[PDB]
Amino acid sequence: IIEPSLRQLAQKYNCDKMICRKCYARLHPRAVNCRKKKCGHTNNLRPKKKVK
Amino acid sequence: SGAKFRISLGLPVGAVINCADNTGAKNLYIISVKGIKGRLNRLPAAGVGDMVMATVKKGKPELRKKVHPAVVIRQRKSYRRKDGVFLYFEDNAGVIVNNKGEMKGSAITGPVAKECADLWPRIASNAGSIA
Amino acid sequence: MPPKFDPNEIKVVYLRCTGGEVGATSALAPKIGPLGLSPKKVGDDIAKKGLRITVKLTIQNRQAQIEVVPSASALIIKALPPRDRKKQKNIKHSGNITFDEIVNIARQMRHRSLARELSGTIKEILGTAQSVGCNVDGRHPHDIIDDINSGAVECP
Amino acid sequence: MKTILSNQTVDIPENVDISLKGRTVIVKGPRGTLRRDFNHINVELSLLGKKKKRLRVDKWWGNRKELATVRTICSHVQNMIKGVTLGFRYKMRSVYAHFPINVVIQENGSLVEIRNFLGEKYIRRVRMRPGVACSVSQAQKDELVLEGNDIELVSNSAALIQQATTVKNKDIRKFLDGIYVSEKGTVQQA
Amino acid sequence: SHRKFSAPRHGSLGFLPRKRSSRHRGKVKSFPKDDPSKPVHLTAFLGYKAGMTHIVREVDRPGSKVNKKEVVEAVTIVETPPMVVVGIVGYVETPRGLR
Amino acid sequence: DRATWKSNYFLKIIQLLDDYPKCFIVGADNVGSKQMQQIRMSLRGKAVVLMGKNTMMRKAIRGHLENNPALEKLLPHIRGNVGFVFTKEDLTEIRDMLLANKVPAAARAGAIAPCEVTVPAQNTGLGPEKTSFFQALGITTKISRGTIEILSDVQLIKTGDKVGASEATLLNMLNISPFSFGLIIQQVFDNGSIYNPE
RNA sequence: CGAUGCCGACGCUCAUCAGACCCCAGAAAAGGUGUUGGUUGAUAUAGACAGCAGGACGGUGGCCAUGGAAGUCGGAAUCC
RNA sequence: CUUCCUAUCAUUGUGAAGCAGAAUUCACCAAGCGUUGGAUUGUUCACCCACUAAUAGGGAACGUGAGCUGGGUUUAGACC
Ligand SMILES: [Zn+2]
Repeated sequence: IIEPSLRQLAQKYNCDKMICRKCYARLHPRAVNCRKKKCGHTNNLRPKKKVK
Repeated sequence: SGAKFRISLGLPVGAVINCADNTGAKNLYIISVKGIKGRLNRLPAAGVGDMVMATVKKGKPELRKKVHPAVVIRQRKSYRRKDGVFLYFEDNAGVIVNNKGEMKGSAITGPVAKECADLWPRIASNAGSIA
Repeated sequence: MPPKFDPNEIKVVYLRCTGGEVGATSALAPKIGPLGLSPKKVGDDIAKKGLRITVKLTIQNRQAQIEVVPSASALIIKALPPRDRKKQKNIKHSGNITFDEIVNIARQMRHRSLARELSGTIKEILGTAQSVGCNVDGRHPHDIIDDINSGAVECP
Repeated sequence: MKTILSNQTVDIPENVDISLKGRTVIVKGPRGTLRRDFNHINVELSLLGKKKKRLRVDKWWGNRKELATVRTICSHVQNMIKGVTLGFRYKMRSVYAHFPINVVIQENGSLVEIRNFLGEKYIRRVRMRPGVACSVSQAQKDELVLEGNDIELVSNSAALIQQATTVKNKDIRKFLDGIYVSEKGTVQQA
Repeated sequence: SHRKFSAPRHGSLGFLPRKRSSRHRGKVKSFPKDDPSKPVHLTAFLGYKAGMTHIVREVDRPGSKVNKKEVVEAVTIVETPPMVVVGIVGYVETPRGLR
Repeated sequence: DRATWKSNYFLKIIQLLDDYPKCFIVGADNVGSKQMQQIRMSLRGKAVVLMGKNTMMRKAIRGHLENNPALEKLLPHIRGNVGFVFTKEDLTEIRDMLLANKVPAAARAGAIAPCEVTVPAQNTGLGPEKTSFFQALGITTKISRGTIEILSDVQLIKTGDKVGASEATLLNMLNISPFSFGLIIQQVFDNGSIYNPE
C-alpha cells in the first residue's frame, strides 16, 4: 500500500527528470545542457514521459 | 529434481526406430533432436528419453508425410545408469507424442527404459513394464 | 460519498458542462454522483434553449442533487432558422436581443466574484463575463478599463 | 582573466576552535573533531581575531576554473562547522507497494539488511561509512536515521542503501518502491 | 574471405610449450597462502600411483535424482609411505623475487 | 523595469491618490493570489486597492521634492510588505474590516516557520478523504464527530521548522498557517496631516 | 643528432582519440552557459538580475467544436 | 585451419518508450565468447524443413591447388 506523500517523494527520484535526445542520459530536472561528452553537451532536451 | 544424467546418445539423425504404440505407425524417421545446440559438422544425437521430431515413413496414411514429435523409449546403444550397470535393450523404439508431452496412442508394447518413465509421466502411465 | 457513501460531510460541488442537449460528453447532470449512492435522477430533472453548453455548479447535501444553474449572466444570456452547427454567426446573436439591458439583472445579483467598486465595476465584469456578443456590438474591451471610478459613481 | 584577488571570509561560532596546519583544517566542537586536507587546490588560508573569530581564505592570480574553488573551500568548512556543532540527521523513508521492506540494523551502525524487497529472497546488506550510525526510527513506522558529524560520509552512506535497492528490468515509473531520502536536518536544530 | 561456417577452436593456447617436461615429478609452482592464525602444519605430500579400482557408497545430495542410492565411482590408489625430513631452507623477500 | 510599464506605474498610483481623498498604510503581508484577490474583493465596494513594486518607491523621490510633505517620516517604515488602499472610508473601518477577514492563505514550498499553531485533539474541518496523507509521517488519526479527528495534541508545529511540498498542503485544508499575520495598519496619511489610526 | 645548458618576450588549450610545419600522406554540413576574446540592444540608486514572498488566478469546461478538447485534434472566436 | 575487425544476432553491465507484466523495439562501454544439422543447384548467392540463447556482417593477393577435390568455366573427340 502506497500513500499520497510517498508517491510524490518517489516521483522526485524516478519520474521528474530531463532526458537528452542524442544520448538518452538522465539529467537533473532544471538542466538545459546534457552532462556527457559523448554527445557534445547538446541542448535538445525533452521531459521524461510520465505514465498514463 | 530435474536430473537427466548423461546417457550415451546412440540415435543420430537418420535413425529409423520401430514405433511402439497403437497409433498404427511402424517406423519413425528422426529428423532432428530437440534441445541440442550442436557444433560445426556434427549430427544431432537422440538418447533415451529425449523429445525428437520424427516423420512416420510406413503406416497409417493419415500419419505419414508430416512431422510428429516423438520420444525414444528403447535404444540399442549400451548406456550406463548411475550405479554401473550398462542396460541396453534389443531394438530402437519410440512413440508419437504431443509437444505438450502426452501420448497419442494408448497401448505401448514392450518394456520402457526407466529413464523415460521418470521424465514423461504420461508415458509411464501406459508402460507395460518399466525395465 | 464517492466509494460507498463514506461517513463524512459531503456538500460536493463540481464544474459540469453541457446543459440541455447531451453533447458528446454523453452526460448532463452528474460527474461524481452515481457511484456515491446519490442519484442523478433529480439532476436529470433540472437537465430538461440554450441547446448548448453551460457551466454548472451542482450541490449535493448528502442526499439531494439540487442542481443550480449559476447566476453568471453568460449562462443565462444565451438560454433566452434552426440554431444549427458550424456557426460562425458573428458572434452568436441575431443582433437584436437587447444586450445593454439583459446585463442589468446580472449586475444586481452577481455578488460572489471579481472585486467590485460601485456597480460600474460589476458592469465591466458582467459585460466581460459574457461571450454571446462580447460587449455589445463587436468593440471588445479596449479602453473601458478605467470606468471603475468614472462611470461607477455614475453607474446608479 | 587573471583576477588579482577574490577572497571569502568564514565567520565561525564562538563555541568552536579551528586550527590549520597550512591547508589541513581541523575543527573541533561539542561533538568531536574533523580533519580535512585541501591539497593540490592552491588557496592560502588565514585566520583573524581573538577566539578565532573569522577564517579568511585567499586566492591570488586566479583564472576562472581556478577561481571557483575559493568558495568551495569556504562551503565545506561551513559543513565542518555545522556538522560538529549541530550534527547531521538524514531522514529517509521506505516506500513499498508490493509487501513490506524488512530492514533490521544487525549491529550498532552497520549491516543494514533489507529483506523481502519486491518479494526477493536476497538479503541486501550494506555497511555504512565509519562513524555513521544507523537506527530504525522509533518516531515513525518506516524510517531509518543516519547520524554523523561529516556530510560526505553521512550523505554518501545514505546513497548506498538508496541505490542498493534498485528495481531492474521493470518500468521504473510504475514500480515505485525502495528506500528514498526525505529530510536533511541536524541533530539539534532550533 | 571469412570462414564460411563459424567453429570453436582446437586445443588450448594456455598450454603451449607442448613439449617434454624438464622435471620427472611434479613441481608445485605456488604453495597455499598461510593464514597465521592457524597452528603450523605441512602443505604437500609425495605419493606413488598404484592403479585404479571401484568403490560403492551412498549419497545424500538433497534434490538429486540419485539421493539415498548406491553409486559406483572409479578411484585411484596412491601409495604414500611416510617421508623423512632432512633439511631446512629459509626464504627472504626481495624486490626482484624470492631468494 | 520597462519604460511604459514604469510611466504607467507613475500614472496609476499618482491618479489614485488624487482620485480618492486619502490613502491608508495597510500591511499587505504574504498572502495567496486568489486569497489576496478576495482582499481586493472584500475591500472594494467604494474603494481602490493597489499593490506597487515600483509605484511605492516614488515616495522617496516625492519626499525630497516635498509634495504631500514629510514622507521621510514614513519611508524606511515599509520594511515588510505593507500597502496602500485608496478609499473614501475612515481610519477605523479600514483597520477592522481587514482584521475581520483574517485570510488563511495557502503557503509556499521550502519556506521557514517563525509562527506556530497549536494542534489540539479535536475536529476543525476535514471532509471526505483518507488519513493516509497524515499516515505518511506517522500520525494516525481516527474518524469521529464528522470530520477526521487528529488525536495528537503535542506541539507538532515549532519555530523555524522546514516545510515540504506536502507540508503546507496539510495546513491548507485544516486552514491553519505558520504565517498568520493578516492585514495590519499603524500609519495614516491625511492631506499633509500625518496620522496613525484613530 | 652538429646547434637555445637564452634563467628568451606576450598570450591561447585539457584532450578516457590532444597537437606538432610547403608539395604531404593532419575529413565535412552541423553543434557545445568547455574556454578567451569581440559586435549589437538593453537595466541599475523614479536601485539592479537572484533568493527569500505570493503562483498557472477566478466569472468559466468562456462561447463553441461536438471532432470526444476544464491549456491540447482543430474554431470566425479567445476578455475582464 | 589459424587470426583479425565492428558497422552487435545471442550473452554480462546499462540508458528510453505511446513500458502495467510477457514479448519488445532506439541507443551506450563492449569482439571475451558462441553464430548449427539437412533436400535442390558446380555454385558464391537463393529458397526451404528442424533445433536453438541468435542461427549478425566481414577482411587476410575477391586467405587457402608443391593442402585436396576438378562439379563449371576454358584446348583437343562429339550431339542439338
Ligand atoms: Zn546527451
